[PDB]
Amino acid sequence: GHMQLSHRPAETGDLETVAGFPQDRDELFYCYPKAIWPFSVAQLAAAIAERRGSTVAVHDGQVLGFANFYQWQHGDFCALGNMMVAPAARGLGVARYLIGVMENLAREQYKARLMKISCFNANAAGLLLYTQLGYQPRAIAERHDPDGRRVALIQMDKPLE
Repeated sequence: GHMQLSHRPAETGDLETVAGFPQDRDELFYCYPKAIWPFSVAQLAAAIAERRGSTVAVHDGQVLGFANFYQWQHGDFCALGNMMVAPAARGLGVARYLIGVMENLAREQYKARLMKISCFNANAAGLLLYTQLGYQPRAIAERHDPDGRRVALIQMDKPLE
């Protein structure tokens, strides 16, 4: 970089790339808690079919980020999920960029007034990023990780404009 980011809807040809993004069971859990390790293109595709707005971010010809909505409620809110970033491109602004693109889509396509993001407690980088982007914590929910251990899901939101 400097980063020259663009975006477009995800395509089947991007699946293998994106499914390569989670580097360990923790990372997969944070972005897709219902997935099973190891991740696969079939699991990623099954998410995409269940969700809306699956979008990739591109720089220098490489797909470096992916996101979608897992909830969408017209005139109300969307909730962002599957936020994934290529391991060679962490900390370079890819998630920031894609979250802004997703906010625009939630406003424009769903007339959303609010974006919800939920982030697991262990993901400090995620919690600090969403904080920088104007998200505020609203609640904490209990969830369980694949080892049956109790984790805290921090439920955040942000008004859209």
